[PDB]
Amino acid sequence: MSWIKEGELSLWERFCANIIKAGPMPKHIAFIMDGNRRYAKKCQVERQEGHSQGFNKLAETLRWCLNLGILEVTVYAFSIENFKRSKSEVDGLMDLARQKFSRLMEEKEKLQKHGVCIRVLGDLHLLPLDLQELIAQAVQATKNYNKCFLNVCFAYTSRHEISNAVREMAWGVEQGLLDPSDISESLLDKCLYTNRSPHPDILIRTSGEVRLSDFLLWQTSHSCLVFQPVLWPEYTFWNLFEAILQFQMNHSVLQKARDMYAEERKRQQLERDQATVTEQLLREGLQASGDAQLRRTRLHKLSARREERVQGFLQALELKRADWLAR
Amino acid sequence: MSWIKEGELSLWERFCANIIKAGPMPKHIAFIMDGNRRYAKKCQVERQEGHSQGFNKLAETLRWCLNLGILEVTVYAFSIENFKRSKSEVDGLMDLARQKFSRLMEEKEKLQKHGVCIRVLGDLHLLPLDLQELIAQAVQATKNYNKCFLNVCFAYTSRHEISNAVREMAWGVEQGLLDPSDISESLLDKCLYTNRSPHPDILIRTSGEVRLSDFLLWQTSHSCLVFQPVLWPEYTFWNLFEAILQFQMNHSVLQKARDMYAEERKRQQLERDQATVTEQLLREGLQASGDAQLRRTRLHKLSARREERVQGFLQALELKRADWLAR
Amino acid sequence: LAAAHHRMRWRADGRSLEKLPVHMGLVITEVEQEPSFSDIASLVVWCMAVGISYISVYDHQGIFKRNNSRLMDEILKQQQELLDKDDQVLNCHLAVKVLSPEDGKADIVRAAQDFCQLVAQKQKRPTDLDVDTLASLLSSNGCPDPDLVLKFGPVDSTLGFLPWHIRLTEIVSLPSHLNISYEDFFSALRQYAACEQRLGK
Amino acid sequence: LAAAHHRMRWRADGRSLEKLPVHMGLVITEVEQEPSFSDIASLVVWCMAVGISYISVYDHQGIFKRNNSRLMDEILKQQQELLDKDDQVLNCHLAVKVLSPEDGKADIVRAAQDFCQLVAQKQKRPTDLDVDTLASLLSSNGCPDPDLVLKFGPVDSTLGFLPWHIRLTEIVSLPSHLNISYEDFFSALRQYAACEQRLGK
Ligand SMILES: CC(C)=CCC/C(C)=C\CC/C(C)=C/CSP(=O)(O)OP(=O)(O)O
Ligand SMILES: CC(C)=CCC/C(C)=C\CC/C(C)=C/CSP(=O)(O)OP(=O)(O)O
Ligand SMILES: C=C(C)CCOP(=O)(O)OP(=O)(O)O
Ligand SMILES: C=C(C)CCOP(=O)(O)OP(=O)(O)O
Ligand SMILES: [Mg+2]
Ligand SMILES: [Mg+2]
Repeated sequence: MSWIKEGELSLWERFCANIIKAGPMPKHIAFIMDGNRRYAKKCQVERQEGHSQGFNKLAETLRWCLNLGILEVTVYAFSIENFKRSKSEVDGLMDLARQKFSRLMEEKEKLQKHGVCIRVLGDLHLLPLDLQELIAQAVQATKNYNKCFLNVCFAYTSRHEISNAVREMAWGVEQGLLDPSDISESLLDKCLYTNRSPHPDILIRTSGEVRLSDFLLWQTSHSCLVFQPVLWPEYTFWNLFEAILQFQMNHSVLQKARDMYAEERKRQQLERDQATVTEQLLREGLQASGDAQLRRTRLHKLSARREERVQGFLQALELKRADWLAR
Repeated sequence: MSWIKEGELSLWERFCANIIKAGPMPKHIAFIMDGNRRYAKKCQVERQEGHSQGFNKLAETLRWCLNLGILEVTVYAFSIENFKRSKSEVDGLMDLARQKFSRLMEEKEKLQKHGVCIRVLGDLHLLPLDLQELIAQAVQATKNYNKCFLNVCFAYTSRHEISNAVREMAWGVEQGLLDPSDISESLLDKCLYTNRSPHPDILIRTSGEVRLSDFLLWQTSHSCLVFQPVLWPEYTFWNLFEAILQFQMNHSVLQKARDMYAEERKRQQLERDQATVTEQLLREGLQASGDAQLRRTRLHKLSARREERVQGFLQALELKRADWLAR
Repeated sequence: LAAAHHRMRWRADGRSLEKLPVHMGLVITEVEQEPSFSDIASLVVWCMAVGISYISVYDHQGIFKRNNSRLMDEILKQQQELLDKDDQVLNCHLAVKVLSPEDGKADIVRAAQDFCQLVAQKQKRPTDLDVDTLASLLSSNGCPDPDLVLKFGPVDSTLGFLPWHIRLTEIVSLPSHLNISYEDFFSALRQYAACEQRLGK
Repeated sequence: LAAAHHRMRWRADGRSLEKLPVHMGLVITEVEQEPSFSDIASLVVWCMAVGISYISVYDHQGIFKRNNSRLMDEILKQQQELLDKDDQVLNCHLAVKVLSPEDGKADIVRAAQDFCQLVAQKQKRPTDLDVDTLASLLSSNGCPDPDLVLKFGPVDSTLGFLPWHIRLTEIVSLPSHLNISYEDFFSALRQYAACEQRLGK
């Protein structure tokens, strides 16, 4: 019962890996680990065994990722919506998480060996207090570790994460750390649970569903989406390989669209700021332009004072986030 | 009595010319032909002979220019202020101009040989009617000629030229051809008497005076200024050479300053236009920026409609300028 | 009167499905230099004919937003052909929205600015912004979320289409909207009708 | 009381010249990264001490215009040293103008816009704008034109300094304003005093 198998790639897996690694490779892949219960019914086994096998496949898939040089992975492990399942199944999932997390602690120091950082993202106050303590110990121990990153989304939905990010920024203006005008797409990005990682290059959902089910909606707006029919506990290296092949095919147009979005956003921001500086210069009676370069220094100070407030807000938010007596 | 001697450069003149022509050469030189009367007193000859010798030096200096590949020359020949001199001297200058101009007409077709375009710039309605007719015939005949350009500034001051340019633009808005907002530095430039030539690369004044005496004040704002002590009728190839040497030494910093001025002007114009588009968008209730790229097409149409009005105004002004029954 | 029969057939087609989308998004991932408004307009008219209440047209470059008049002109053209201009114009503007990237993340940021402004005016509390209140605050208002998105073209991405609203949208991909046929459009509807939505249970 | 003697000596120096400029321009053609406000301020203080009414400071890059406070601070510093702050401050702002390129051609264009606006309001005629009326219209107003310009540095150009106003300005060139001495400044004044102005006659 461990978080990552230790197997090396076979000849054909290794060969195909070398080939695609000549092209652009994803740095961060997100997985919606869907189909555990259908898998259990197909193999005529209990639902708890389908979920346990699902965890085993997660451990195996992380080893594939590491063997492919993909060093950050985010997985959907428990939705807030999944609290609506039967107590029998929910208790089974909570028990599984309790047994995998503690076991991570027994298997600790081996996490120090491979530099594995474990983060658990979601509205964790809805979990059993004992499970929160096991989870809290997890992030505490594996913080400051560098070689790879696993983000487990537990008691998570995207709407709840986006709502919390807005609440965080609202808390900022309530504390005098932020002006409501400082709120921006970049700032909301830095208030998500995922704020320590780049947006996923690939979002993979198994079992043939073509929906996102409230997962990383903000972060995957420009991610390559891969919907594969295989049920999660039957995921293979070749399913993962196919998803990466999809990513390489999309990469040129996708990075262009990503850059064009960013260039348009930064630009529309410049025009809003120039317009605001103009409004302050329409008032006070000064000129719209002149050799004195007045609007230029007003623009410089507007953004610098904005960046100062933002940097100060993020540090207080990070300190509040690291303020935990829960571990 | 002709407008340009036919002599070729001597060995040393020719040699020094080849050397400097390896560097940047002026395309347009302006001359303030000062010192004729002091020259006459120094040689113990009548003032009329000093001015006649002054004309001879103009003819010789134009040949030097042509031999140096400098194909446009502007000269200060008569100031409006010079009407305040004695009738004896003024009559002498008007007589000289009458005799040189008609003689240009007798020596015509030879102007067709060397493609010489003659322009006479100033408030010409202050001249004797006969002299206006001789002058009017001059520009009429030598229009459409290409190989070189001589601009004679007669009954001219810069303030009177700038005032006339503003009156021309004011006439434009009176006729519905211009909006008062269309008035710009570039448009005023295109309403000067000199609007068919580039600004002078060099402004030369002889006799040791270090003033401009109301000559080409707008056009020479970024021109290399050369004040030489020699009296005009004693001007030599080497005085002209020294002035060009001055120009080559200044050229790097001067063209940088010229370009920086132009970059700052075009830029301040962009900011005024963006501010105006913003004001129209503050009103009407629309946004300062958006994916619809609204301010972009408003900016495009603002300038295009401005350029259309300007192009239409200049054509009517040019037609009014070419509307002459004075020749 | 033949237009009444065509309306009857399309109504029967929509009614025959196990379920119909209330709000469909059309995400064009590749718009050509001369946009194919006629193909988009036909998709929109088919949606309205089969009984879909709302249609959102989307491209990442904002081409349809900057050509909104030409698009509605073509929609109204094809709405009359093979199917009181003011009522027809008003009904298309109620049912059809032309969207661009700024309707997604930028609008969520707009809502966050508005709400934080109330916090700064001591009129609301940070804890007052829950999931349901934020949804009310977006410029989607009472409009239902898209339940089906038809994604056209070679890009395997939603490209910034209403991220908040597509938490449960079914995303059906077709290769091209160009010369798109009613049968191909309806086959996409059959796929959505047969999908199983469990909502976490 | 030694400051009264210094004021007396500088007054005698200015009075001793055949003529003194009423309005001097200081055109700096090369401003260094750290501008030498102390050298400029000394030039300004010497002008005011010898009896020159107006001083215009100019550079093509607008550095002195964008550092106007530091410049006046240094002028007031040296005005007290070796020579009621509000009266001293007011008198320097009346006598000293810091100019940039926009005070030349751009201001003439401003005046042309203002006058053409009156033409468009049927309030003035195109023939109403003569030479004298345009001069009144510029933002120079009743201030006299510069009669002497001290041009410092290696550029043989006025670099856009008040083109309308320098129709008869004497332009005296010195190599550098850096560590400029009173003797060098006064020698420039002697040159201007000895110049002959004929006004076209
Ligand atoms: C993080 C950790 C240590 C453990 C939790 C992760 C594991 C092992 C399983 C995820 C639980 C769920 C609900 C997976 C979705 S498949 P489904 O249940 O929706 O099956 P279905 O789609 O109905 O076939
Ligand atoms: C265009 C043409 C055909 C003829 C006119 C051009 C000629 C020959 C002479 C220019 C007349 C004047 C006033 C020259 C200025 S020198 P000055 O008189 O000011 O002498 P000074 O400076 O007092 O020594
Ligand atoms: C932990 C996970 C993968 C939750 C999302 O899968 P769901 O099964 O709960 O999503 P739906 O199909 O019910 O929408
Ligand atoms: C035709 C010319 C060269 C007029 C300018 O010279 P002036 O002699 O008239 O100028 P001032 O010295 O009198 O100012
Ligand atoms: Mg499922
Ligand atoms: Mg003279």
